[PDB]
Amino acid sequence: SLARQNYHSEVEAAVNKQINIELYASYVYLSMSFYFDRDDVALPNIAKFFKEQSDEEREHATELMRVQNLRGGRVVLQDIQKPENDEWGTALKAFEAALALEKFNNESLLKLHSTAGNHNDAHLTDFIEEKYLDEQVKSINEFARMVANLKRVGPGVGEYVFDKEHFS
Amino acid sequence: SLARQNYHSEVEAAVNKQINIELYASYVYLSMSFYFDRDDVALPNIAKFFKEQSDEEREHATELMRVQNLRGGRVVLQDIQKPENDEWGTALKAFEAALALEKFNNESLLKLHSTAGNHNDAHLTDFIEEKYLDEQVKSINEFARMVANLKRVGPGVGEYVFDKEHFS
Amino acid sequence: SLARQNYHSEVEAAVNKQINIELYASYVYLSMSFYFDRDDVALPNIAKFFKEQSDEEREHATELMRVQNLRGGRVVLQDIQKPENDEWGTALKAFEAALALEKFNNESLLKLHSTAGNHNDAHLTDFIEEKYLDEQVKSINEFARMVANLKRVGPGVGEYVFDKEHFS
Amino acid sequence: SLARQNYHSEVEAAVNKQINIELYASYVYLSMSFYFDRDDVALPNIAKFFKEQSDEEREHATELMRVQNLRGGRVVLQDIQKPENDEWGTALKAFEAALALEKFNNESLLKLHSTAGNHNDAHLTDFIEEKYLDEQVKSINEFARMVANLKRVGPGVGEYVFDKEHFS
Amino acid sequence: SLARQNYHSEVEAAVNKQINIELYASYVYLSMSFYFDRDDVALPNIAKFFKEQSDEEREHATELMRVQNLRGGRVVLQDIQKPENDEWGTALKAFEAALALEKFNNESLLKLHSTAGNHNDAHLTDFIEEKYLDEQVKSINEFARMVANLKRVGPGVGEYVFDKEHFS
Amino acid sequence: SLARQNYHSEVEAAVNKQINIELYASYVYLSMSFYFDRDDVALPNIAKFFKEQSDEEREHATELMRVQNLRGGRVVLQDIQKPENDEWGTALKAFEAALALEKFNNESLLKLHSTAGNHNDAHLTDFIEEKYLDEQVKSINEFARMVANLKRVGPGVGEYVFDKEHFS
Amino acid sequence: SLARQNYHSEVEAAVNKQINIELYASYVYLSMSFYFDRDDVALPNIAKFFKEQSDEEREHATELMRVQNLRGGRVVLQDIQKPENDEWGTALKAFEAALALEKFNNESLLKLHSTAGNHNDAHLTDFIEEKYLDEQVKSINEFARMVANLKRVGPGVGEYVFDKEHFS
Ligand SMILES: [Fe+3]
Ligand SMILES: [Fe+3]
Ligand SMILES: [Fe+3]
Ligand SMILES: [Fe+3]
Ligand SMILES: [Fe+3]
Ligand SMILES: [Fe+3]
Ligand SMILES: [Fe+3]
Repeated sequence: SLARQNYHSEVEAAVNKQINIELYASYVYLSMSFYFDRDDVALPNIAKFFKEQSDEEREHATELMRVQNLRGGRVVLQDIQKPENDEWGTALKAFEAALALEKFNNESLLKLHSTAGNHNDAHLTDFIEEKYLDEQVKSINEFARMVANLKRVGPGVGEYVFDKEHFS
Repeated sequence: SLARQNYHSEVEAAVNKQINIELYASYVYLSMSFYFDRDDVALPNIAKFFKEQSDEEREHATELMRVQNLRGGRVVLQDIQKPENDEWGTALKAFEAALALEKFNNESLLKLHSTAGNHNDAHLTDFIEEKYLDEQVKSINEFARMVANLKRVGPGVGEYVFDKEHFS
Repeated sequence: SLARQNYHSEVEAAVNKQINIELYASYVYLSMSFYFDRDDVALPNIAKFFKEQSDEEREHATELMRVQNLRGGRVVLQDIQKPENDEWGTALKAFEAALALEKFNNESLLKLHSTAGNHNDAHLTDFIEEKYLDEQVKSINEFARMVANLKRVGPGVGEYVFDKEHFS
Repeated sequence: SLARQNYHSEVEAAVNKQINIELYASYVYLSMSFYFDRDDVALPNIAKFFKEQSDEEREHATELMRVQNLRGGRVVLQDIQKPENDEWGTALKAFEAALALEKFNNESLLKLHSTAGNHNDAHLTDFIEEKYLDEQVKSINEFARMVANLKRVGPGVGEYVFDKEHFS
Repeated sequence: SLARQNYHSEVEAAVNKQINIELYASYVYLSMSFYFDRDDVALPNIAKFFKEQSDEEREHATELMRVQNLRGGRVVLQDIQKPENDEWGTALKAFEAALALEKFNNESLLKLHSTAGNHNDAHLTDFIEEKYLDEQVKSINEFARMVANLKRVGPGVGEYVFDKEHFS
Repeated sequence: SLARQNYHSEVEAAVNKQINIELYASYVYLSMSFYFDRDDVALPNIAKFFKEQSDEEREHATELMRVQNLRGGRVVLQDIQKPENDEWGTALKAFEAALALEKFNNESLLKLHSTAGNHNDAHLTDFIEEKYLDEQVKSINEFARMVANLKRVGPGVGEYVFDKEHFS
Repeated sequence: SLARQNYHSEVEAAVNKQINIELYASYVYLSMSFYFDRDDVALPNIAKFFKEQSDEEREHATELMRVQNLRGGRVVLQDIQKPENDEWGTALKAFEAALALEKFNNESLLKLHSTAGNHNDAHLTDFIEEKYLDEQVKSINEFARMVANLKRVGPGVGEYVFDKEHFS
């Protein structure tokens, strides 16, 4: 790359790893979406929410692919591992699994941020802070609040009311 | 003050005391707001309501600071004491505490009104009646009605439904 | 599923296989997009086109996930295999690879259609015909015409002119 | 908190300390506002300006209360100390006191930022930089320029002209 | 300065150095603009682009002059050195020279950023990150992509087509 | 140049000299602008005015670069010398220095005009008359009138009133 | 003429000569236009451009007829000589011929201007400067740039691309 400057080989590799983690998260949320779309689950606002989260994670991945090229690194893709489960249980259990995924995503981003800082990559630490770290804290908070509300409403009519009210 | 007329030193002091009581109430409602904003409480319409009540109490304080100057008294501020609790329990318990605060505010305003009347301050008794006493009766009634409804809906899904319906 | 009717296990499995093939095609086009986005390739209308094709293939996958649920089948996801290449060569070679992918997709869809027909699944043969087979013929034709034009314009200024004119 | 991640108890405590400092600054500016509102001071654009600054400092406090909750910390409020003065002297002396308050606020924010950095809290260092440090530099600069202009215009007609022109 | 706080003399000097580098870059792009405006070169969209880049570099300089004043440093200007060349050769050669200038500007900014960080200047590291480092990475990438396209189109009709298409 | 006609080498050289003088004037006004932007000077309408004057002088330079190319001459740039001062004293002293600069610019333009006339360059004498000599007379008149008004208003409140009123 | 004042017979004659030269140039461009309109040449944007240039030269002639009458001179017309060529070769050859015509027109205008100046005709020297000399310098520059671009693009596809792009 004619452009590459202050962009360490270790940071380039760490960006490729993070691209795969974001695509994995996109795939988990796609699975959760179509689980809540099942004819025997049928919580459509939850299903729609997880499809939107799947789309957001795919955009997290593509913006890292864009910055990889911007800095003169090379995008190297890996297999996207299928999610841990085919079925996600109650709304409460699924949102608990989503919270765990968001915290895993955050640990991964903080590791990437650390690697960038270790190599004095002021451009990429700022990029990760501005475009990833604040959104990730807001997402973890959102999922923690939804878990609190799913515990509050309980199973049955509460789950129905949550689906009808929480996303409108 | 070139303006001061029929404005008793005792009434001036009582207005300064009431300014501090209104600021204290503002601080209690700010505390209640951010308690309902907690990731493990997560009742956002209740949180928003208490922030609006905090703003209203701060306006109660500043309008008394304005009338203090209007009458040629001197504003003398005191420490704003922190609220009695850091945590406010169930929605029902928090609204019961808010009702008790509103009735305390009302007793304080009626005392101020009495002091003004004892000194034949027709301007300030009218000011307190028009701008404070009617609003305070309406606020106490509002909180009593919300306590009745929080008892009616009960804990769990009822608390969620109250948050989603009561403020829209 | 309370809904499932005239929907054979062999057809359900074939729909899950096709979902994976569509997600794979989405991943190939994402790879091609970011290759043409490289600072040493820099053909942005080609890059944008392949991102649009990536989005389209993901929609092909999610519409099969949707019809799986409509028929009372159960979505079962597999790993999304990384593409065969990290780098895709000239515009001509990349569009030739895309054409090969589209013909592979079409063979896969015709196999799924055959399996549906073997089980007298009149709903799913019509669904595949209406929503997949005509779009797939149009996509193969589009790619064949783009290959003809990339051969016509040749390398260098022709590739630049193709990028500037072909997607306007 | 189900959300809390990479958020040290020392940083949580430092955020609570800063919340109190912002509320204190809000109270100082409310005092200055009603001083310039006095019937024997009567500089209404200065009074309005300090009320706006009071409102801004309360927003500084509530945004730190919000980020405390976002990170899964727990808001702990303390008494809001009354300002050092009841009366604030000339416009020049009041704006000099305000400048000193702003520099105190800035030292406090840089201490909080240092504590966050010591614990590798990349989210909170970015939050403080983006939402606090640039605004604080601009506020100190604004107050320094207003002090320069209040020295330039001098007492009497200059103070009147400053009030009429500086906030238009 | 009544405002100056956490602003080291070494950082103040480094900001004055960067102001001169930005003005130098503005002058180089003004030279390149009027070279492409020559009656025997006559590539007017390239000329207009370099005039826009000259204007942008002057804005880079004036925003550093502004932050120098915001922090209570003192602007000290130096001679603006004339560019290395009076004539810039082919479009390809001129865009290669511009890419080298942008990478020089970036190394200079990263040095300024390092100096600020060495003095724990959280305000100025964030200012440089937010307003300089991402724009500088995007500019280097833009110039690298234009060099790739000028190699692709070749001399003669390709240069003409690039001028007519690349800036539209 | 295929275009060059009735364009003497002495006139071409004199245009290059005038381009440098205009860029020098631009740099002086940029210095004066950021001097009035200082936190201890803080006359923002004067600062804005000098920034506009800096922009105008840069346009004077670029229009001479344009006419150099129109006549088939060749732009040759020289170093832009830093201004005589880092600090410009009172508003009155700065405007007196600006007036001296404008009269210097005018003497320089009349010398260029004389050189053009000596070589019977009817095109360039008309160009200098139409685009430079009348605006230069109006600029000198503007600065003389501002000096008269800065003497009238005197130091202190007068300087503040001039800043607030003269550019509105 | 009751109007004639400071208008020498030599200047009147020189204006009649220049009217004929402008009409001649109009006829040359009409010829070039219909040459590019030929069924075996077929460059329609070049054809349209030369028709516009023919119209402009006729306007140059009629404005000199108008000023002849304004000054109380008498218009005396001569034969309009047919152009030097019936056919104008390549686009490059035609634009080189046009450039030579424009420089001839300019020599003629400067000789007219000299004659006017020799008779102290301040009105007519100003008229020629304002309405003829700057337009003529801009026209020569335009033709020189078009010759540079026609050399750049070369014969064949380049000539086609020039016709399609240069006049839109
Ligand atoms: Fe993510
Ligand atoms: Fe109240
Ligand atoms: Fe497909
Ligand atoms: Fe603050
Ligand atoms: Fe720059
Ligand atoms: Fe000038
Ligand atoms: Fe003419």
